[PDB]
Formats: sequence, C-alpha cells, structure tokens
Amino acid sequence: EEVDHLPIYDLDPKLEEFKDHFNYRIKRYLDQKCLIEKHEGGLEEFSKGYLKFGINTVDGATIYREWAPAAQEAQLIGEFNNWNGAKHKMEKDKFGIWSIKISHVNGKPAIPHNSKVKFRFRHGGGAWVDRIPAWIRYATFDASKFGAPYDGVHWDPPACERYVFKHPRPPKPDAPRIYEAHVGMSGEEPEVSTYREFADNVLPRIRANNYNTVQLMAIMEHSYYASFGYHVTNFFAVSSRSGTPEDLKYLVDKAHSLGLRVLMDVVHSHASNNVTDGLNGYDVGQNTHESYFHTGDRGYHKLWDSRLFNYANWEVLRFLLSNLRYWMDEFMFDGFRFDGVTSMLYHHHGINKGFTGNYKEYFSLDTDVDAIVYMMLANHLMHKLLPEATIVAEDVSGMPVLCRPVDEGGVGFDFRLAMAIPDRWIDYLKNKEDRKWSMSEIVQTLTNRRYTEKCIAYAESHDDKTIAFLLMDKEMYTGMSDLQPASPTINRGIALQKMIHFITMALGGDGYLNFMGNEFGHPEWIDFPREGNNWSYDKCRRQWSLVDTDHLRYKYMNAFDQAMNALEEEFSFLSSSKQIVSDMNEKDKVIVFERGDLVFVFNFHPNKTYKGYKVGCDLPGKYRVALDSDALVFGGHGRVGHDVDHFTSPEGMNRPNSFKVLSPPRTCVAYYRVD
Repeated sequence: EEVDHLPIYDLDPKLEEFKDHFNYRIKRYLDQKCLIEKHEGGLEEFSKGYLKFGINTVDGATIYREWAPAAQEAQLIGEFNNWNGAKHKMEKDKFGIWSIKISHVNGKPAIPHNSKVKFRFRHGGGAWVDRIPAWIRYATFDASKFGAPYDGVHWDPPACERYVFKHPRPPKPDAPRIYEAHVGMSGEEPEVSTYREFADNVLPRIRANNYNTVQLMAIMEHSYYASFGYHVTNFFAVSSRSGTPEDLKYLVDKAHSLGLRVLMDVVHSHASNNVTDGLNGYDVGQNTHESYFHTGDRGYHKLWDSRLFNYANWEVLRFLLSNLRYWMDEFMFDGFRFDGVTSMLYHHHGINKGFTGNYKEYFSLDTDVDAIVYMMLANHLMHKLLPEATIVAEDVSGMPVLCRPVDEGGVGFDFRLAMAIPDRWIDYLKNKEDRKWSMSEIVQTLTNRRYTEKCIAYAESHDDKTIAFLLMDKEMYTGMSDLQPASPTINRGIALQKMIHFITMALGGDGYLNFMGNEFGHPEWIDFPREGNNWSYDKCRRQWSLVDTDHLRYKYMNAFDQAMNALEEEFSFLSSSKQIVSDMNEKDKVIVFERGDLVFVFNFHPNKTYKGYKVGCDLPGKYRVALDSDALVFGGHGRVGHDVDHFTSPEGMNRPNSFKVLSPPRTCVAYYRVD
C-alpha cells in the first residue's frame, strides 16, 4: 500500500516513470523479508547461520552441518578420524541439510582446534568427492606440490590462544578519508607480508597521514594470490597466507586503538571457479535450486571466469547474510565495500558497457532484482546491527538510489566510489599535452554526479602505471634524489601529483580514497606473482624506504598528503554541500572554487605566474593561506606568503565578494577567512 509513493520519488521526479519496475522490486523485497521473518525469526536471527552451519560446539557435543541437497551420502572426514568418515556419517533432512552430532570424549571436543577437515560426499553413485566445508573459518596450504591444494581447518582456539578485543569501535567520522590497503603486498620485502606486520608498521603511517578509515582488501580467502582478493574460495575464512584469524583481530583492534575505522572488502558479486578449494566444488550438475549458483550462462561470469550466485535461493541468502554478520560481529569491522556491484545490478553485468545515464538502462528487464533484493536485505541488516556502519558500493554505472536508504526505496548503500575520476586523469596524462587540458572538462568529471547521494573520490586506485609514474616515468629512479636540484620534469611531476590529488579530494565528493603508496607518489606499478611474469614478487610490495629516506623527494608528496587530510579534518569541506565553481579560465589554465568555508585556487599553467588574480568568495573579511602546495616543506619554491593578508572587496548590489591572490604556475592554494 505505502509502496505507491516511495520517498525516492520526491528526491528524483524522473524515477516515477519506472513505477512498474519499483513496484516489482520493492514488493519482491517486502515478500522476501516477510518470508525470512515468518520462517527464520527475522534478518537478525537468519544471519546467525554460522552458529548453525559449519562446525560448532554445543553442550557435551560438536555439531557439524552442511547444505548439499545433490548428495545421497555424506560424512565428515579429517585428521581426527584418520580421514575415514565411516563412523562419522551424516544424515540429510528434507531441506537437503546434512547434520552430525559428535559426543565429547571426557568433556573434550572430538575435533581438535587447528586440525584439518573435509566434507566427504557421494553423488550419482560415483567415487567420494572431498570438499572444504562452505562455512570453514580457516583454510591453509602446503607450499609443496599443487600450491596448495587447500585444507579446511577447524578453527576454535583455546582461551589463551584467542585474541580478545580491547578497544571500542571509533565513532563515524563526518567524512570518510580512506586508506585502501592489501596486507600481503604491504611490506618492503618481495614476499607475502603478515597481518601483524601491517598492524605494527603500516597502521601508524595511515594515522600519521590523517586518514580516518582503512579499506582492507583481500581478507576473504582466495587461492589465487594474483586475484587481488577478488576471486573468493572460502567466504568465512581469513586469508591464511598473512596469518590466522587471531592475527586479523589484532590488526582491527590496533587500528581501533589509533582511532581508525576499518572496512573490509566484501566480494558477494561472484565466487572462484576453483573446484577443489572453493564453493564451485559443490556444483555436480544439479538444478540451480540445489546449488549456490545459477546454471548455464547466468551461472558464469565470462570476464572473471567465475561462478555467479543465485540470490533467490534460501540457503544462498542465509550464507551471504550470515557472512556479513560474521565479519561484523566476530572481527569488529565498522563496515564494508561491496565489490563488483555493477555486475550484481544487471544480467549483462555491465561488461564492456557503456552507460549513458538514460534511466531506461537502469530500470529494465536487464535489472537484476534478485541481487538488489539481497543488497537491500543486507543493508537493512547491517545498519540495524551497527547504525553507524559505512557500506560502500563499487558501481561504475551510476545506478540511481543505489545510495539511498532501504526505507526510502533505495538499495541502502552509504557511499559509491567515484569511478569515473581516475579515467579522466589517465587520458589527460597519457594522451593530452598540458596546453590542451580543459579546465571545464576537469570540473565536469569531478562535479557531474548525483547530489542526492554520497560518493568517495580518488585520483587513482589499484589496477597500472601510477599518476606519479605517468608524470615522471624513468626519471624517478635518479631524479628523486635531493642530492641534485630537481629537473624540470621532477618539478612538474611533484607539483601536478599534489594538484591532481587535491582537486580530486576537494571537488570530487563527500569522502576520499587513497591506495597504499600513492600518497607519496610510489613509483612503477603493481604486479602480482603470475605465470606471465614467472611468479615475480618484485612489484608485489611497498617501498617504504623511499618515503623514509630524507635525501629523497617522496617525503614532499607525503607531507602534502598529510597536510591535505589535516586540512579536511580542520575545515570539514568533504561533508559540506556548499560547492561553487566560480572560475574556469581556459586560456590561463585556472580553476577557482569554494568548498565549505575554503576558497581554492588551482593554476594548471606550465609557466605563468598570475599576480593580483581576482577570486570570488562568499563572506567578506580577511583571508590567508590555509594550505599552499608551493610551500618548501612540500618541495615547492616558496613563492606564496602564508602571513599575507588578503582583504575582500564587495561585488554586486557570480560571487558577492572577491579578493586578490598570487598564483604561481602548477600550484594549488586553499584560503580561509580569519575569525
């Protein structure tokens, strides 16, 4: 009844044209939520699946449950029964759920902590098929033959071997300033670094640079390291190559001790096609109703060579929804990024598309209502468990109401990534001479967004040449030493890196993201150990020594990043709806804008200094430098006086006031009004 007028219609009048689609979508959501409440005691109860599935201790007994309707026989095997499951046969209920209850022996659990287990089943009268339980919380590999392969590990450490959280979740910041990181490649050494090494060495740097949030990639277990965490095998398992689940808790608690929020990459967009180690091992040709995945084309993602979930399946909803609670409750995360949302939103998965902005592309028979219902239930659940959670969507398409609350009719995400921004910088840096850069085009890319929804801006992210390397290339290996004066190319590259980051932050959105190393213009690119590079770890690491060495110039880019984040912390401009681009000067290559209380002046001209350049502002009074890219501490030339007063003159009777500034070439300066 109330689904006749969704709040989203008042927010965007164009949406009402697609009332039929939203009618269908919202009713599907309501129906599914009602089913969950009727049969499973609500979303909060339904998402406690990990206390029911996998291996769990109960009074005097151990219970193991596994959903496998396609099997006719099933047993639990492991080191505990010498890999013979004859005395540990499971029984199958009418819903295709297999169970076994194993009595304690002298009050001791039958399956020792840190011991290997497998789900053993037979289908169609064939040989035993042995898989890792779908709800396993840890899975290890032996670096001798295969890889790998992986072993499911019962993780239930005794009291003195458990990590106990000491610190509370910090509060939700006014704007997320996000440091995106991958633990494995976070060390200096050409090796897989560990959770504890990241916590102890990298977390302090993140805090020192004034980030308030960590986006932690590659946590969900993945057998293929080069997948960057995207191709998940064991959804409930902390990736073992960097340590144990207790090591991850240590990392999260340490982040919290430093006042940092932690979000985890949630990959619910697909599953690895790895048959031996992952969920795909449960597909034995059965109907989709009896699988994690669709069948035929709908079951396969061509681009990711991966399997695609049937989001309408009861057990798939239990699995995924419980997975969210698992990470949130057990590991104390402050939220998540859902990766591959674009693929989830459409049956074509947005592959090599192509989105025009026409609403017909968003609301049609290509819209995946199954997946949207799941994400709606997910967002309703997560924000109920943790009201201050931040949930980010990775969506390139620009789907309307993706980031409006479920109660409005939206999908329920808090932020989307501003995924169009990095493409603009790449094209400009690779293909366009500095003199042909359009100031309006830069502004368009940064500002052409949905203003009823929040976004996280970033100049570059993982996936290859960095902005700094596009700017400076081979010259970085010699030119970054302060032992000789900077060349014109080094001076240009350092200047523009700061400017590109700063305009992206200030104009691009309502939050900011930076990938590990890019804050100081880390050289080269990221390359994981693959077959095509002969399993090299050379570019699968971070050269912290570059930023730690005082006789290098990376410190200059790092200092600016620190100051930029500190500036946001002081003035709160990311969380301000006041955004006015007052000057786009194509001839002079100048952009002037206001964000919140700050007036920003960007001079992209290669060589020209503008004395007494008139810039518009809102409030009259006395202005001074708030942040100056040309300061010597940021490796600039020190041409802009920080103690210089800039008095305003009245305008009118398109800004009401103005002052005059000095603007040297390739500089960005933010000015504030003196109280």
